[PDB]
Amino acid sequence: QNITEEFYQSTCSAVSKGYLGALRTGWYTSVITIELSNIKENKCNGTDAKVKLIKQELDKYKNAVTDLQLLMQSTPATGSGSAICSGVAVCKVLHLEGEVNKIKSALLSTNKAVVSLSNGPSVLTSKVLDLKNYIDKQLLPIVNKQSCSIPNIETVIEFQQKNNRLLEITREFSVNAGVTTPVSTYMLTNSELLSLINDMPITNDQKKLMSNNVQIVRQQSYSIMCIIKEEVLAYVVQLPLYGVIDTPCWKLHTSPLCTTNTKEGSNICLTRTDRGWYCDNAGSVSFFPQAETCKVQSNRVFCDTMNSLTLPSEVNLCNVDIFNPKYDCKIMTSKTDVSSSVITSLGAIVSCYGKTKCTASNKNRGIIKTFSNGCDYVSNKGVDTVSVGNTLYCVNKQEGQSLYVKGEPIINFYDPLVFPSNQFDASISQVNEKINQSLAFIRKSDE
Amino acid sequence: QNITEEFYQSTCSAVSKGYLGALRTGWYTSVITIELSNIKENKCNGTDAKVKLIKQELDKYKNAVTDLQLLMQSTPATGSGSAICSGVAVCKVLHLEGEVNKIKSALLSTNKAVVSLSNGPSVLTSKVLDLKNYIDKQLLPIVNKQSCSIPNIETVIEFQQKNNRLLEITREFSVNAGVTTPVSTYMLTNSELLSLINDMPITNDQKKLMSNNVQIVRQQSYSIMCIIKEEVLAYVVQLPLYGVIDTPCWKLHTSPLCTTNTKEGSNICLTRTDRGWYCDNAGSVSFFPQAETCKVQSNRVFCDTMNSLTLPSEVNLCNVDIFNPKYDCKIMTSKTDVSSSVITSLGAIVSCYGKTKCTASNKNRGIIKTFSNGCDYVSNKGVDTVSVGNTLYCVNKQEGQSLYVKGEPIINFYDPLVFPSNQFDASISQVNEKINQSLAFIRKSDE
Amino acid sequence: QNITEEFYQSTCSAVSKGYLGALRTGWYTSVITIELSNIKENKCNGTDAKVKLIKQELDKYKNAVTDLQLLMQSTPATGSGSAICSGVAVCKVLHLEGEVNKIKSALLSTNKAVVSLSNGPSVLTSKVLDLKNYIDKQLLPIVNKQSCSIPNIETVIEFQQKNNRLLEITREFSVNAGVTTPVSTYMLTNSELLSLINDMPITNDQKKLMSNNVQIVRQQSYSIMCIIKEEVLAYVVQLPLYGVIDTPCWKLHTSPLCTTNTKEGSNICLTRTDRGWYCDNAGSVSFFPQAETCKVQSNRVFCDTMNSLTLPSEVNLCNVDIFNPKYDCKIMTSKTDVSSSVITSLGAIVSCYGKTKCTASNKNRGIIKTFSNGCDYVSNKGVDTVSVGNTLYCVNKQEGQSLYVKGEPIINFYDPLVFPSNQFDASISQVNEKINQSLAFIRKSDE
Ligand SMILES: *[C@@H]1O[C@H](CO)[C@@H](O)[C@H](O)[C@H]1NC(C)=O
Ligand SMILES: *[C@@H]1O[C@H](CO)[C@@H](O)[C@H](O)[C@H]1NC(C)=O
Ligand SMILES: *[C@@H]1O[C@H](CO)[C@@H](O)[C@H](O)[C@H]1NC(C)=O
Repeated sequence: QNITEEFYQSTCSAVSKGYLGALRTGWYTSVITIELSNIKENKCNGTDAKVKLIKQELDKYKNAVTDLQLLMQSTPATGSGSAICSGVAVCKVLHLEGEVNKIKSALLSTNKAVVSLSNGPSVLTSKVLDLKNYIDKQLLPIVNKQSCSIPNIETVIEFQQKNNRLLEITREFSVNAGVTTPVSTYMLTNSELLSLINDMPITNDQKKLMSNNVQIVRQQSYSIMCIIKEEVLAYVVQLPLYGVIDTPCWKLHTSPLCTTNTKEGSNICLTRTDRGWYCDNAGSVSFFPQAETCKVQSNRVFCDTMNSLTLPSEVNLCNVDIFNPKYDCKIMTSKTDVSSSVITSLGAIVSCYGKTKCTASNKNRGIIKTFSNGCDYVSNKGVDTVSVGNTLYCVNKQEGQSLYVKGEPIINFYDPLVFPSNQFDASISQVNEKINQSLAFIRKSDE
Repeated sequence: QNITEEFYQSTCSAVSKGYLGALRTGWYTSVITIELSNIKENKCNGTDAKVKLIKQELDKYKNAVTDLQLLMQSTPATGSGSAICSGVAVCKVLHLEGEVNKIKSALLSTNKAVVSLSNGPSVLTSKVLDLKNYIDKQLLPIVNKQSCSIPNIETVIEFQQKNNRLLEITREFSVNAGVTTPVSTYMLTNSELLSLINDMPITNDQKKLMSNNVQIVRQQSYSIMCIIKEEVLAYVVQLPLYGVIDTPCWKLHTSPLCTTNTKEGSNICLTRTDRGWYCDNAGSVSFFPQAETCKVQSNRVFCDTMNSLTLPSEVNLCNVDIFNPKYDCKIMTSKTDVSSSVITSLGAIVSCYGKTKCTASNKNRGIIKTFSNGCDYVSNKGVDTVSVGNTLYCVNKQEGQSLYVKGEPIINFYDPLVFPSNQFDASISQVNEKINQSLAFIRKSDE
Repeated sequence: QNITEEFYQSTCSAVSKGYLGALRTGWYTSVITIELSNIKENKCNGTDAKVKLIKQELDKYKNAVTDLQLLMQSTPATGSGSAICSGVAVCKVLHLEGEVNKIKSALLSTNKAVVSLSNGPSVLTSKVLDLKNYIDKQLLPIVNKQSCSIPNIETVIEFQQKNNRLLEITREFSVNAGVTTPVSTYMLTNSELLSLINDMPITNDQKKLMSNNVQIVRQQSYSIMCIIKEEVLAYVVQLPLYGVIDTPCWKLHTSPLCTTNTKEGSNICLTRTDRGWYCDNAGSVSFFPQAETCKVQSNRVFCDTMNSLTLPSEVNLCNVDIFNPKYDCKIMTSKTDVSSSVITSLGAIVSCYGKTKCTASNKNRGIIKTFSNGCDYVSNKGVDTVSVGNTLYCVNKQEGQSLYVKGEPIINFYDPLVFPSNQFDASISQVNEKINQSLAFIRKSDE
C-alpha cells in the first residue's frame, strides 16, 4: 500500500493518493427460500407446560407468516426503488403461476440449485431453513389429535431456535417495507454469504476481495422480499458486482483560505469546493460528494456509482493549477474567518484566524508546532493530536509520505474592495468576470 | 388508482398527480400497563441449576425495574417534545395519588377498560403482561423459604419468555429517554395494535385504512413512558388521527435548466425550488420539504403536518404558468451545468450538459433514447433504466399515464450578461427586478 | 434550577439561560476482557437432541470467534478515528508480545485489576465473561470422547445464555468496523458501568453526575475492539471526562424577521445566524451548531467539544446589542417571508406573514392569542399549543421565567431598494458596507 498525500499551500487543500478503488457497476441476484408449513390453527385440548410452550411458539410462527403476507399484499414504495430493479425483476417472475413450483421442485433434495425462470435468467436459489419438515413432522403429531401429545423439552428448545430466524427476518422486512440494507446475518449468514460469493461469475481475485470485505459487501447489498405462496418464502439478495477494480482513487480535503489583516471586517475568504472521493472511471472521473458512499479499508475504497457525479478527467487539474483553463475550478467565497481544522489521511490542515490558539502536539513531547494566522498543514510523522481553540482532534497514524507543496495563497491575488464575498457554487473564472464587471464601473466612472 | 404525470419542458420540472393523502391532524392516546411484582431480593440457599437460572432471570427483572425507575427519576428532554404533549398530559395525570390505583382496579379482572382520570379524559387502558401473578405465584414459593424449592425446567423457559418483553421495552425506553418512534412490536404487538384500532373513535373506513397500513401507522406513532409505581408499569401510546383523508396530493420534481452553448463559462442555469410533496389541506396547501415526512403506499400518501409548511393554493400555478402574477414562483440560479437525472413516479427527467453520455434503455432492446444537451424527459413505458455518465438509475415500473408538455425553456428568455447567477431562495419576479437594476446602470451610462 | 428566557423583539431571537454545562474535555479508557476457549472443532458421534443443541451453540461460538478475527485482520477506517486515538493507543500496546499474557495473569483470580502496560499507563482491566472455564470444564468432557456424553438440559440453557453476550458483541463490532457508540448493555452492563464510574479518578461529585446520567454517558462513550489472541478477547471502552462542570450555558433561537407590507414582492427579511448551544469554556465560548451534540437533562447540558466551534466571549453581545462593534454579529437575508414558529425552552417565537393564521391556545380556554404579521413571542405560562397555518406545535411546559425585551424590529432600519437580499453568511457591518456601495453609485450618479 503506497498511500501518499500532497498539501497545496496556495489553495488550502490536500489530496490523499494511492487508493485502489472497487466501484459497483453491476448486480448479482440470488433467490433465498424458506420452506414453510401451511398449518392453520389446529388447537386441541392442551394443558401441560410443554404443550403451552409449543402453542405459543406456533402462534408466533403464524403471526410472522401473516405479517409477511400483509407485507406483500401492500408494499410501500421505498427510496431504494432506483437501485433494486434487477432483484425486483426476479420477484415479478416468481409471482408467475408454476414458477414457485419450479424452485420448489429443484430444491426438493438439495440446498443449492440453478433455476431457469420464465424470464430466462439462470438464477441461483438456496434453501436456508426448513420449517415445513419440522412443523409437519415434529409438531403436527403433537397437535393434530383429539388431545395434544406431550413433546419433550428438547423439541421446545429446538423449535424456538429454528423459528427465531423467521421472526427476525419478518421484523426487518416489515419495518423496512420489504427492502433492507445492509444485509444482516439473519437474511444471509456469514457462512451462506461466503458460499454465495464462491458460486459467483467473477474472477478468483474478486472472490478473494469480497470474501475479505464481507461487511462492506453487506453494506452495499440489498435483501428484497418476493412472495409467500404455497409453503414457500422467497426473497432476493442483490449483491454488488465491482466491474471496476483497483482503479486509482484519491480524496480531496479543503479548508477556508482567508486573508490575515489585523482589522476585522477587512478580510476575504475562499474555499475550494467538491471535497470528497474521486476515482478514475471509464475515461471520466467518478466523484462521491456524500460521506457514506465510500467505505475505506486500509489501501482500498469501495464505492457505489449510484450516488456519484461524472466529471471530466480535467477536474484533477484543480489540484495542480487552479488558475488553469482546461477546467473551471470551483470555489466558494465569504468574509467568515472562523478557525478550523481538517484531519486528512496523513496529516491535518489547520486554518487559524483571529485570536484562536492552534497547535499540534506529540503525546510525550507536548506542543511541537504552533500555527500562525493563515492556512497551514502538518504531517502525522511525530504528531498525535491537533488543537484548534477548545477542540482537540486525533491525527490518523497511518503510514505514508506527505509532501508540502509550497506556494503563495491565492487569496492574496484579490483586491478586497471588488471581491465577490457572497459566492456559493462559483468558479475561479466566474469570480474573475464579476471582478471585471466591478472594475468596469470604476473605469468608466473615472474617465 | 389514477396516477398521472406531467413534464414541463419549459421549467425542467414534473408533477405526479392522483395520490390520495391521509394527513395527521390529531392524536389518540391509550394507556398500556404491565403488572409488576414488588419483590425485593429474597435470595436463599440455592444450588441446583434450575434455581441458578431462575435467580439469574430474576436479577435481570430487577435491573430492568430499577432502570425504568432511574429513567423516570431523570428524564432527558427529547427533540420530540413538540409532538408529544397529548400523551404526556396523560402521564402527568397518572402521577397523581390514587390514579394508578384506579386503573389498577379497573384492570383487576379484564385486559381492556375505559378509565375516567382526574383530568377528565375517558382513556382506554390495556394490560399486555402480568408479571406480578407469575413471580408471586410461580416464583416466590420457589425463593421465599429457608432453602429454595426446585422449579421444573418448564418454569425456567416460561419465565425467560415472559420476562423478555420487559427487557426489550426497558431497552428502548432507556436508550431513547422514554420516547420511542416508531412503535415496535415490543411496545405493542400487531395483535394489540389492530385491537386498539378497532376500539378507536373513527369511521369504519379509517379503521380499514390504518389496519391495512400498520407499519406506516407505527412509524407515525409514539410510545411514551409514564411511571413505575405500586406494582404497575404504565406507558402511553400516541396513535395518529388522520383528519384529512383522500385529499388530493402531488409531488413536484425539479432538475437544473441551463443553456447549451459550446463555449464553457457562457452558460446560465435555473432550477425551480421547493421540490417534494404537496397536499390540499383546509383551504391551503400543505408542503412537505423533508423526504421522510411522507410515506407512500401505491396510490396513497401518509404525511404528518408537524413538519410541513402552509402555502396558498396559488402555489400550484407555478406548475401551469411560472411567469404568472398570482404567485411569486421560486427559483435558484447558478452557472453550474453538471448533468443529472431525477427518477419520477412515471418516468425520468434528464438534465444533460457538456460531454456527458445520457441515455434511456430497455432491458432487451438496449439504448432506446439518447438525450441531447438540455433538459428532457422520458416515460416509463418501455423504459427500464436511465444512464447519466457513469451512473445507472432504475425507472419506477408503476402503471400510469405521462404527458409531455412541450414548451420553450425559460432559461432562453434571459440575457446572460445581466443574469443573477448567485441566487438561492429567489423568485421569478425578484430576478426580473435585479435585471431591471443592472439594465438601468447601462441605460443611464449610455445616454 | 433557575431556567430563564429572553425574547428580543428587535431581532426575532430568544436566549434560554441558566443551564449548567458538562463539556467533555478528556477520555478515560478501560480494558474489558472475555476469556475464550481455544477449542478447534472436536466433533464426535452425536445423536441425542441435547448433544445437537450443544453442537449448534458451539458452532455459533466458533463463527463469532472467527468473525472477531476477520474483524481484526482487516479493520475498515471509521468516521470516528479523530476521536478514538486514546483508546486505540491501548489496543496497539495490547498487540505487543507478552502484554496479553500480563492481563491474562493479573485477572487469573479476580475480576478487576490495574495493569501497567509496556507503554506505561496504569490501566484498569475487567473480566465480564468466562467462556474458557465453561467450555473446557462443562463442554469438552461432553465432546472430547469417542462418542459424545449426554449433557443435562440445564447445561443447554446455561450455554445459550452465556454464549449470547458474545454473539451480540460480535454483531455490533462487525457491523460498525470495531468502533461502536453509544456503548450498549452488551458491551458494558449498567452494573459494570456504575462500578467503572466508581473506580474513576474523578471527584465524588462527578461520579454522582455520571451515575445519574448513565444513558448520556453511554451516548458520549466509545467501545473499541482490540485483539483476539491466546484465549482472550479484549476491547477498550473510552468514557468521557468532563473537565468542565457547571459552566454557564445558553441556547440561542432565531426566526425570520421580515417587513409586513401589503404588496407582495416589496418585503425584505433578515435572520440571525448560528442558532444552537453556547457554553462558557476556558476564556472563550464553545458553540455547538449540530443538534445531536448536546444532550439536555432538566437544568443540565452534556456536550462534546469534538464538534464545537470556539468563539470569543463577545459573541454574546449579539444578544444585547446586535449593532455593537465589539463583535460582527451575523445575519442572513432574503425576500422569503414564509410563516414559521420555533418552540423555545419557555415559550415560542412566531414569525407570521401573509394570510397565515397564527395563534396560541390553552387546552381548556381555546385561542388565547392571535399573532399579527411580524415576529412575536408568547411564554409557556398558560399556553399549551401554538398553531401556524395548518401546523400545531406543543409548548414545553417547563417551569421558568420569560422576559419580553421590547424593541423596534431592526429590519425597519433598512431601505428596501438597496438591501442585499441574497446574503448567507453575512455580518451586520458587512451588509452596511454593501449598502454604502449601492448608495455611492447613486450619489455619484445624481451629482
Ligand atoms: C478581464 O477580462 C480579460 C479579457 O480580455 C481577461 O484577460 C482578464 O483576466 C479579466 N480580468 C480578471 C481580473 O480576471
Ligand atoms: C422592468 O420593470 C417594468 C415595470 O414598468 C416591468 O414591466 C418589466 O417586466 C421589468 N423588466 C423585467 C426584465 O422584468
Ligand atoms: C457608510 O460608511 C460610514 C463611514 O464613514 C459609516 O459611518 C456608515 O455607518 C456607513 N453606512 C451604513 C449605512 O452603514
